[PDB]
This record gives sequence, structure tokens and C-alpha cells, in this order.
Amino acid sequence: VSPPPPIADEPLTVNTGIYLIESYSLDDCAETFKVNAFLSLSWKDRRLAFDPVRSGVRVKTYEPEAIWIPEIRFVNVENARDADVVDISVSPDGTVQYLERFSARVLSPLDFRRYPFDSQTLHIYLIVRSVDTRNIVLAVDLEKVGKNDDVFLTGWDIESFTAVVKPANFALEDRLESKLDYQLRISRQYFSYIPNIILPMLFILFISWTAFWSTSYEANVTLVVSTLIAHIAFNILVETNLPCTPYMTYTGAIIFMIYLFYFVAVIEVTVQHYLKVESQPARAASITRASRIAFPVVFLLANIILAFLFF
Amino acid sequence: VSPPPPIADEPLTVNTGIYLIESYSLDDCAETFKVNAFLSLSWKDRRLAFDPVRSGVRVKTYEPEAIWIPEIRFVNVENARDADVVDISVSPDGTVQYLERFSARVLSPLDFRRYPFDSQTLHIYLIVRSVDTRNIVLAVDLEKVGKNDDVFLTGWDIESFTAVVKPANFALEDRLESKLDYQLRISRQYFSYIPNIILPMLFILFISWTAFWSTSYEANVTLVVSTLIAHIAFNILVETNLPCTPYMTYTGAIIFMIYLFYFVAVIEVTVQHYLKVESQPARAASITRASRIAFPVVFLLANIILAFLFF
Amino acid sequence: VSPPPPIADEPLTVNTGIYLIESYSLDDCAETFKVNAFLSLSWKDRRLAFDPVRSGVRVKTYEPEAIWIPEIRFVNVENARDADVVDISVSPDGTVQYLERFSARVLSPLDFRRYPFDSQTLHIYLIVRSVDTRNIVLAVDLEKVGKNDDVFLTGWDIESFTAVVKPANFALEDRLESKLDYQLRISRQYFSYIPNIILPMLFILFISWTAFWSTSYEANVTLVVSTLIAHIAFNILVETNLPCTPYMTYTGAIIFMIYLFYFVAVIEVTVQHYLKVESQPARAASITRASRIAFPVVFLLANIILAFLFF
Amino acid sequence: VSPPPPIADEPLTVNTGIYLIESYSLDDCAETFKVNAFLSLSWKDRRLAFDPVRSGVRVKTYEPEAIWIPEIRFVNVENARDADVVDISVSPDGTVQYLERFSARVLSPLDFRRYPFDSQTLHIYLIVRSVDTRNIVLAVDLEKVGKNDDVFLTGWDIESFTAVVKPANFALEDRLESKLDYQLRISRQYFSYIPNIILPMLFILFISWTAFWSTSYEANVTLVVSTLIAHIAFNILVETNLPCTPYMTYTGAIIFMIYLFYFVAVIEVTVQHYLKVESQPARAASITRASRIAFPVVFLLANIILAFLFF
Amino acid sequence: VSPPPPIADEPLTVNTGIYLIESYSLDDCAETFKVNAFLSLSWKDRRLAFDPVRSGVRVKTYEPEAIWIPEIRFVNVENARDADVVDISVSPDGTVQYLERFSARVLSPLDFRRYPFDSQTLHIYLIVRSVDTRNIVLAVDLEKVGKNDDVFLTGWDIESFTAVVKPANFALEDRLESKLDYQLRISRQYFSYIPNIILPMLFILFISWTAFWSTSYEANVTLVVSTLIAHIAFNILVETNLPCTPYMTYTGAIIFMIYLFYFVAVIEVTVQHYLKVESQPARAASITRASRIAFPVVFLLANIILAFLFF
Ligand SMILES: [Cl-]
Ligand SMILES: [Cl-]
Ligand SMILES: [Cl-]
Ligand SMILES: [Cl-]
Ligand SMILES: [Cl-]
Ligand code: NA
Repeated sequence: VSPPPPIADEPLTVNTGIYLIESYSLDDCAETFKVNAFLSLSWKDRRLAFDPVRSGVRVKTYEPEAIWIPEIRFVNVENARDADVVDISVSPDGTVQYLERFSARVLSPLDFRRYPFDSQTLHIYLIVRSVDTRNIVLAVDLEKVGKNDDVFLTGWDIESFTAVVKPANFALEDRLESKLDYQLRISRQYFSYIPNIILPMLFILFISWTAFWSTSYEANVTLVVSTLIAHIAFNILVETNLPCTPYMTYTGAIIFMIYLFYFVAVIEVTVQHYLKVESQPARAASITRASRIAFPVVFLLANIILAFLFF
Repeated sequence: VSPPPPIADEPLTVNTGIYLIESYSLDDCAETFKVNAFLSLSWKDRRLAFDPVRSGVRVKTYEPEAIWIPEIRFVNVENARDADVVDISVSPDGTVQYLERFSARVLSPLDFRRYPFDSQTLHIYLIVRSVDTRNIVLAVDLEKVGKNDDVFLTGWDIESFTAVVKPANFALEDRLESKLDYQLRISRQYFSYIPNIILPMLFILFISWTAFWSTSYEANVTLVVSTLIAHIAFNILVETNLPCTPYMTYTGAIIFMIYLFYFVAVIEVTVQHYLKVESQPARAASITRASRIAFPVVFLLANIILAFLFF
Repeated sequence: VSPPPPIADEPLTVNTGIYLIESYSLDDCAETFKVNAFLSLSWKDRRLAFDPVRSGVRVKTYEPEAIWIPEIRFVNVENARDADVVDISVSPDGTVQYLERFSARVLSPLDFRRYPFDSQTLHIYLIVRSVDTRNIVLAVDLEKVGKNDDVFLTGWDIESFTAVVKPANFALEDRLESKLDYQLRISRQYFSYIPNIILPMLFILFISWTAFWSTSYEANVTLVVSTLIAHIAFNILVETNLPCTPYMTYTGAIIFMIYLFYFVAVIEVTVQHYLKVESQPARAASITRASRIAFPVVFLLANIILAFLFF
Repeated sequence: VSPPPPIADEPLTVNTGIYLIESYSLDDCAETFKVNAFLSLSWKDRRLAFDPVRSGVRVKTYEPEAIWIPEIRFVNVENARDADVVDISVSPDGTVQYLERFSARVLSPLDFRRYPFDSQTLHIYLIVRSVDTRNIVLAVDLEKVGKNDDVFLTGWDIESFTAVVKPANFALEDRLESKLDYQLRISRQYFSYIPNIILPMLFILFISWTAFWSTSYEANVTLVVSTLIAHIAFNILVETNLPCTPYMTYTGAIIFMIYLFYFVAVIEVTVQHYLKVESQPARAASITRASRIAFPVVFLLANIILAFLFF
Repeated sequence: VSPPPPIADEPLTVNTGIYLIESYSLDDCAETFKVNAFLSLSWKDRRLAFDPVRSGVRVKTYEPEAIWIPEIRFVNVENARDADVVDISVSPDGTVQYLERFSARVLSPLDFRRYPFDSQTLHIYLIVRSVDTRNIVLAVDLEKVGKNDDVFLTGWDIESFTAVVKPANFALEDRLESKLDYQLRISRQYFSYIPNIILPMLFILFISWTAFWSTSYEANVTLVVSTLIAHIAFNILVETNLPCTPYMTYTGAIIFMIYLFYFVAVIEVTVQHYLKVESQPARAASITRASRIAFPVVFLLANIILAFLFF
């Protein structure tokens, strides 16, 4: 089999559609997600045309091997789609209607800047390369683009599944490539992060501040160093669920800034003790009394600055 | 091969049955489980009918390629099933009796709200797409739906394996589809969670309460802080075995509430010390004496409420 | 090809044998193990019979596609067996000698009750479904059941590889199934657990008992709490290497009981301090002196009782 | 099919090109990376020559099985590449233009000496083995070597993708082999390591140096030991993300040297206390006062040297 | 196709050779490694013989299906090797020269006794089963056994790749099997273990010994207990990367013995405090002064002894 010939000099229009059946395994570190969907292809092949009245059969059904099917591939897939051909239907006029069910691991980058209050646009790029005979061009049949209502992605809210109707036509290795952009819009469910990471992390920090109502250097050293230790664990815990980035993330900024607070609390605790030993507890008392106010405030303002910069 | 033609205008009824041989790998974080089962299909194809007299055979065996087999797929599978054909038998009226052995990774959501005292309903959805020639409809042959007695799922009690007899017929990509719902009912074996997570977590909390029978600020700070850090370990330990949810979980609620108790115990420990230093240990003594009773009581009440809200 | 016809009304006897070449990957959590073995099949097909005198060839060699081979499957395999056929030999009387080399992931439950002093019986179930023409029955050719001397399973002692000679014949989906039980007997190599888990865990416990020869509450508090946290690590470390069970394990019981000892030691440490503060160190001295004997004695007695219950 | 015949005694030139579509999964520990690219191949087979007048078509399209294709393999791949032929075009003279889309896990060693400020040269080696009939030689068509603009590798900056135009021709197992070297130049994005590992590690170190402004042995022991323990945590965390090397890495050197600082701080803390107990706090005061300066200075000097040695 | 017939009653000699292209993934816990190599096979098949004069070619090239190829398998592989036939060449005297490129996961046990100063001999066992027609025997063509210079195994030094020239012939299920032993000799790169595990572990131990120059029970308790806690981490960290063995390893012995040192240091610290409280610090002073010497000496001696027992 060879491609259908052009009536006039026109490129072949392959109408495409992706219908999500299942979406799963959004790996933040790998910046990948798995998808299970229907891929629909429609093009016209005059060689396959027939008479409806004469033939009696409204539609003719073919096996993939029997007819010419355009070679459609995904740009951003990790491991090549396992495809199932569901049906091939030919109209009297020669309009072919192809439908396959596929599953693929899609590689699509993520913006972690606003984590865990981030939204993402996942991309699925369809591509076709032109043949020497004729040029192939992709189009979106919006009637055949969608998703099942039950499509869920653990820890995410699925906003929309749409296609950018206009293909990106470009030359690559001296042949035309027609690229289509399917978009899955999702927003992270930040709920869990509040009682699991955010609040426990604030409690340990407030506990460190009780050292501002104590004169016991030994108790203070324990309060500040221990609580400090809990933070490293939280800091570490998160890095593990995140890939290295060239920029700072929201949670990353909060976590880093909290380190400075522990460092300064240690300084205060050290200063207060030093003065007490130098028999000047009135200076020490002033610093401790100030810190009670300054820490919470500065900390408070700084977060406002951070949230402002990040959102 | 093409579908069997309708005698009158009727849709083709494909009788289905799933018999579980094995169930394994229930991944809580992935919300998936693996299954190994028999899939039985039965439909009438008059074209294959024969007379037992002239043939001398009560049944006829065919190779899959030789005859028309309805394209049955699973909706909620991750990695498309690997199938083995066990046997294809044709009765004299042309009644086909198909049997395959398959294995598949099924994606079915889980409700973690009552963890680890939760029960789940796992779903296996069978589907068939109608062809242009005729409509294909699924039915359940309850005689061919079951499970082996030895079917086990590690850390779970297998309640039942049943099918919702009435299919969900609907349109998708301008063709009708007949969807069937097979249900595997399971309940979590919470036993382990008691000596592994629950009890150790209560012991560490109760240990923090000995600070209510001590005047030593340094010992108390050590008592609370140390006990506190262990809570974090458990809190983390659990969450790593569980996915992010938009709602609170029973264990999650208990764990979060326990953080508040440590926070308040730190406050009491701080308050008691402050008063002792301000040369007013009679006030301090009252608060500490109240704490010995209030903490346990409030804890008992709050837990009651939580269990009430969750069950 | 169709099954060999019965001379009289007899079922077809397929003689089976499994010869282990390799055993590996015993996953405790998954309750699975991987196996690489020879599968031998032997049955009589009279249609294949010949003359040795005139043919000049004692044995005739066939390709799988050329002859009828019984469909033998494994009941308990996690995933698809790679199968490669080494040889098919036909004796003059028509006795077929099939030999394949396979590899499979077998799912077989484990009893963790006596961990790490447990022994297990791994099962490999062979099965054959009877055809409409004739009934197929499995048999064990003990001559062709064995294992290579070099077969090893990391962290386990391989006791025996035997077959239960009598098949389990039963009806399933209105046809006879013939099931065979191959058994791999193994016992865990508990050596490592002594210097890695058991002894370190006892040392930390004994270190907490030094608090019985100290009057320093702050010191005692530190001893007991610090030692305590290490136990959680061991407790935690261990449980991660295990699946959740509906029962208590030996190690699990020891670990849980040790928590009670820390809890009571904290109580004693608290009591001793309280009395010392209430200016009654003679009562405190009696309790501490009793504790020095009592803890070890009880601990020892408790351990004996448990061992008794578990073995 | 056999190789095309020489027209003089010349070896067959297979022109090659690799165009990266996707690069992902750079595993530092495994020293591997996954790639998804186009493999272009061009050779001349005069046996495929045709007159466009007779055939109708200016360019002929063949299926891989139909014609002779040079056996091109990758030297440094983990499992055999996943390949799909995009197109096979033949021009009238018999010039074949082969295009396949492949994905492979490439094993290429990494130099960790400058981690996390290291750059790497990833290699992809193409190879062809000569036949007894004629010798096959590889060449680079620079017009068909490149990468998509959107090619990204998480945590890395992609510098260049080039080919060493001159093949490495050599004898192996009494036949000629033509090897080509494709190079992917990348440099690590060290940003994250600063707020995640480097800075937290320095803060904890400086927290320990506050022991130089304290006379409390008990507080100092807590400061130095506690802070010390966190270092082990960071030290360990880092090791996990790196493989064993026969050399010392930049981060590894910093981490190791920091251990010495804790060891010496413990000595100072011990010395200071010993003198204080021996009723000679004036000597102790001198050492502590020196330490306040020497530690930071020495540390600083040492880092410059190492920084210097490594770069 | 059938095997080449014997001229006299001789067994068929299949000359073998393995040439390593790549070595990777040495999994210590799994006791496996992955290999990518050339497998060369050579045997005489007289039926394939020809005259160079008549034929006009001095070599004949066949496709695998066309001729009889001996069924060579690997004994110790996890899954059946991924093989691609590179070439099949026939000399005029019926000498067949087969070449395939394969990749396989080899299961070969490791001796951890001297870890991390251990050397290993990895085995690759080639095997052939004799047919009813004739007996097959393996031989090593040393000219075709080798490895690429660039072959590396992360964290290991590759010593040699050789073959035991004499096969192990034996009966298995009443057929002769010819087994060959290919050996890959490797020695572990212990470098990393010194600054990563060994030295940090000695530093924490030495820090615990500073308790011998302190009278502060509370300070001492903190020193020993804290440091002890670091030891568990190292002990735990190590055991995670190593399988359970029925014998002690070198590192395992050092780690275990160090536990005894902490246990005895706790006893000394307890004893010293007890005497101090009983108003007898002169006895306490003697024990502490002895400990300063006895601990280091004993420790030193014990390792010498151990080093001796292990090497
Ligand atoms: Cl694709
Ligand atoms: Cl499916
Ligand atoms: Cl099977
Ligand atoms: Cl390859
Ligand atoms: Cl093999
Ligand atoms: Na302390």
C-alpha cells in the first residue's frame, strides 16, 4: 500500500482526536504520567470509495494490513505506545475512520515554583511526517477530543483536556512534520501538606521560641538544637519527593528561611547565656524580651514577602 | 471474519463471566491491584451451526483466528491484559463458548477516610464496542462468575466477588458500548497497626505526661521534646505508606491531634518553669496538678469525638 | 491437531516432572519467589506410533506446531512464564517426551508466626483442563522430579523439592481440572538476626536498666528516653521488612513487650524522683533496689513464656 | 537478502545520523540515561535501481523485510533498542534512505570528582560488523545529526549533541568493525545543593562553634554531639544519591573534613572542662579564646585549598 | 532440520566463545549482574559442505531457520537471554561459524566474608543437551574468548575474563549435558568505605571515650548514649546494602564488637557515678584512669585478632 493520491496538489488532512479513558502515575521526580486513551484518525482515500445504492453496504470494515494508515506517533513518549486497533470504517465517499486504544508514559516538564500550590499543563504531542508522494497535515476533530468523567489523578484536580487546533508544521531532516498539542490541565490538591508538613513544621519552630521565656542555657540549647533536628528531617523529607531544580520553590524558600530562624535563636540563646555569666543579666533580659516580639513578627512579615514574591 | 448477522433486528448478547484464580499486589499509593482470572464469553453465531448426525460430533473446536470473537476489553486496566486462550467450543446451534486465562493490573480508587479500619470495593469493568453491522450487548452468566477458595490478598480479608447483572449501555465516539461492573469486596486487616503504630504512639505520648509529676524544667524539656520527635517519626512513617488525599484520614486525624497535645504540654512545661523562677510555685503547682487530669481527660473526650465523626 | 482418541473410555494421563535449575528472589512482603526449571511432559498418542525395524529410527523428533501438546498451566504464577522447548521425542509405541525450560514468578503464602526461626513450604501447582473429546489427568514421574545441587535461595536453607503424587481432580466451569502440588521446603537462616537485630536491641534495653543504679532524674530521664527511641528504630526497621499479618509474630511479640518495659522503667524513674522531691528517699531506694532484680527476672520469665507459646 | 556488490573493490559506506527527540532518566548511581531519537541510515544498493518511467513513481518505498538493511547496533546499550521503522525510501540509482525512531538505555560512565559542579560527556556508540562478501564502514551525515530545542534533562543543562566524524575501524573476532562516537555534553545544575545540602550543613557546623562562648560542659557536649549527629545525616543522605568511587568527590571531601572539625571541637570541649575541674580556668580560657578564631580560620583556609585542588 | 550425522560414533563438538562488550548492574543483595556480549559457536556439519570452484564463493551465509543450530543455553540466567544473530558463515568443509550478540541477568553467588575488602569470581555457565540422534559436547575456542578494554563494573576492578577449557559432562533426565564455566574475576573498590563508613564510625567511638576524662554523669551519659545512637545508624545503614548471610562478615564483626565497647563504657560510666555518690571517688578515679588505657588497647588488640581471623 502507498498514500492516497492528491486530486489537486493539496496535502493530506488527517483529523485526530484523543479521548482519555484513564490517567495515572504522575511522577513528580520523573516529570512523567501514564495515560490510557482512544486515538481516532480520519482521512479520505478515494481508492477505497464505493457506491452505497449498488453495494448495499453503507460502511466497509478493513483490517489494518489491508489499507493505508498514516504513521502517527507521539513526540513526548518514553516507551512507545502499545496499541490495540478497535475499528476501521470506510464511508462510500472514501472517508476512513480509524480508532485505536493505546497506553503510553508521557514525559512532560513540571513547574515546581509554587509547590504544593501549583497547577500544571501536561502535554501530549501528536506528530506525522510527510512522504515523498504527498504532504500530511494534522487537524483536530473537537467532536472526538475528550475524557471520561471518572478520570482521576491521585493528589490532583483534573481541570480540562483540550487541543490546540492549529498544528505546528515545520521541516525536519528535509521533510514536513505536522505536530499537534493536546493539553491536560491539572492543579495540585495541597490539603494534605497542611496537617502533614506545614503545621508540624510550625509547631516545632514555635516550641524553639519557648527558649525566650527561659534562663536555663542547658534547657535552651536542648530546645533549639532538638527542634532544629526535627526540621532537617522535614527539609530532607521534601527534597526526596522533588527533583533538583534550577530555581527556588515556595516550600523550599519557607524551609530555607526557617533555618535562619534557628541559627539566630541559637545566637540569642548563646548571647543571653554569655551576659548572664559576665554578670550583666539586665542586658540579657532586654534581648530576650525583644526576641519574644521580633522573631514572630519578622518571621511573620517575611512569609508575607515570600508569598507575595511567589504569588 | 465479520459479526454474526441479526435474525430479526436484535443486538448481539455476549454472556460474560470472570473466575478469580489469583489476586495480589494491592498497592495503596498507586490505588491498583493485580488479578489472574478466567474470562468466559458466550454468543450465538448461526454461520457456525451444524447437524450432529452428518458431522458425528456434539461439539466443534476452532482456533481464535478461524472464527469471529467479540472484542472485549477492560476499561480500568493499566497495562493491557496478557491473554491466553484456553478453549473455543461450538454447540450444534452455533453457540460459541470461549475461555481465556488473563492477568491484568487494575486501577481502582480507594477511600482512605477510615484507615486502617477501612473496607474497599474493587472494580473490574468489562466493555464491548458496537460495530456498524450490529449492536453488541454484554450480559452476566452468574453460573460462570466466582473465585477459587484459596484466593488471598495480603493484609486484606476477601469478602465477595460479584457482578452487577445490568450493563451500562451508552455512546462513545459515535458508537454504542456495553459496560459491565465486576466487584471485589475486601476489608483491611487492622490487627498489625495496634502493636506497630497505635500502641507505641500512645506509650510515647503517655511518657511525655510524666512531665506533670516533675519540677525539673531541663528534664521536662527533654521529656517532651524527645517524645515529640518520635511522634514525627511515626507520623512520617505512616504517610509514606499512604497517598495524598483531599480529606483527613482516621489515623491522620489522631496523629495531627497528638501534635497539639505536645504543643500544649510544651506551653505548660514553659509556664510552670516561668512561675517557679518568678518565685510563685503555688500557681505553678495548681496548673501542673490540673494538667495531670485535664490532659488525659481531654484526650479521651477528643478521641471519642473523632471516632464518632469517622464511624 | 486434536487430542489423541481413547482406546477404551479412559482419561489421558500426562506424566509430569519439574527439575529446578535455579530458585531466587524470595520476596517476604510480596510472598513470591522466582524459579527457573525444566518441565517434562509425557503422554501416549497412538496416531504418532511407528515401526522401529522398518523405519530404522528408534525415536522421531517433532516441532511443537506439528503435534498435539496438552495445555499445562501453573495455577499460582504471578506473571507469565517464558517457555522454551528443548525437545519433543516420540517412541515407536507413540509415547511423547516433551521437555521445556521455563522461568516463572510463583505466588505462595508464608507463615511469619515464628520469624526469623520459621520454615516454609513453597507450592507450585500444575494444572490441566479437560477437553470436550477426552478427560486429561496429571501424574508425577518421580524419576523426572528434582533439583540441581547448586540451587540456593539467599538467606534460606533448601530442605527438599518433592511432589504430592495424587492429583486434585475437580470440576471447574462445567469441565474437569487435574491439579498437581510440587513442594519446595525451605528454612530461614536466622544467624544474621542475632548480631544485627536481637543483640543490639538487648544492649539498648540493658543500658536503660542502668537508671536503677542512678538517683539523677535528669540523667535517668535521658537514659530511658534515649534508649527508647533506638527501639523504635529497630521496631520500625523490622516491620518494614514484613507484610502486615492477621497475627503476632515471634519478633513482633518480643518488640512489643520491650515497649512495656520502657514504659514501666519511665514510671519507676518518675516515682523515684517524686519521692526524692517529697523528702522520702528511703521509699524511693526500696523501689529502685527492687527494680534492679525485678526487671531482669520478669523480662526473663516473660521471654520464656513467649518462646513457649511460639515453639 | 545479502549485501550489495562492490563496483570496484571499495567498502560499503553507511551514512548515519542521530536526532534526539527526548533525553531523560540520568541515573547517577547506575551511570545510565535514556534516549528517544531518530536513527537515519543511507547506503546505495544498485540491485534496487529502477526507471521512474516504468515503475510510475520517482521514489520507491520498501518494507524492512523486503530489502537488505545493514545490521547497525549500539555498543553501550543496557537492553536491545526499541525500534520502529518510520520510512524506507529508494531513489532511481538505488540510494536507500532508512529512518527509524528508537529508544534505548545507554550506559556511559560519569566523573563525580567535581560533584555537584561537574560536567559530563555522554556517549552513544554506533557499530557495524563487516560481512565475508564486503566490508561495511560508517560515516556521519552532519546534515542529519541534531536535537529538538525542547530536549531537557532534569537537573542538567544540555550543552551540545555532536558526532566524531571519523569512525574507529578495528578488527574483532576475525572481522572488521566500524564504530562511531555520538556525544551529548551536559553540565549539572548545582543551584539546589546550596539551600538543600551546603547551607544547612554550614549552619549546623556554626551552631556547634557557639560552644566556644560557653563554659557549661553539659551544654557543650549537647551542642557538639547533637550538631554532630545531623552531619552524619547529611553525610548519609548524600552517599545514597551517589555510587562508590575509587576517588574522592568535592562534596565528599568537604563532608569528611567537617567530621575532623567536630572531632577537634569535642577535644577542645573536653580539654576546657578538664582544666576547669583541675582549678585552672585561665589556661582553659586561653584555649577557648583561641578556638573562637582558629576554627573558623582553619576551616576557611582548608576549604580554599580543597576548592583549589578540585578546580 | 536434524543434527549432523556422526562419521564414526563420535559426539558433536561445539566450540564456544564469549566476548564481553558491557558489564553492569552488580546487585550485591540479589547476587546478580547484567552482561552484554558476543556468543560465538562453531561445529562441523558435512551436509553443508561445498566446492569453492563449482560454487564460485569461498564462504556460504545462511539464515538461522535454514540450518541446524545447536540449542546452547545459559544455566545461571534469571530470564532467557535476549539474542540477535549477527552472522552465520559456512566454510567449504562444512564448518559453521555462528555469531550472536546477547544480554542476560546472571545469578552468581557472592562471598561477603571479607566485605568491603572482598574479591569475587562471577560465573557464566554455558550448557548443551544431547539429542537422541547424537551426543553434543562443548569446547572453548580461546581465540574467541575476551572482553573490550572499556568494560567497567561500577565500584569494582575487573581482573580477568577466562574460561575453564574442560567441560563438566553429566547426565540429566537420561541425556548427556555438556557444561562450560566462564569466569569474570573482580575485586571490590573499598576506597569509599574509609571516609564514608569506617572513619566516621571510629570518630563517634573515640568521642564516647572522652567520658573517661569527665566526672559529670549527666554529661557522660549524654556522650555515650548519643554516640551509641550514631552507631546504630551506621550498623543499620550497612546491613541494608547487604544480604542475610549464614556467616559473619568483616565489617559486620567490627560493627558488632563496637556495640560491646558502648555497653562496657555505659557500665564504667554507671560504676564511676555510683562510687562518687557512695562517697568513694578514689576507687572511681582508679577505674576511670584504667579505662583511658584499657579501652583503647583492648580495642586495638581485638581488631588485630579479627583482622587476622578474616585475612
Ligand atoms: Cl508513539
Ligand atoms: Cl484490556
Ligand atoms: Cl501459566
Ligand atoms: Cl542495539
Ligand atoms: Cl539462556
Ligand atoms: Na540533655
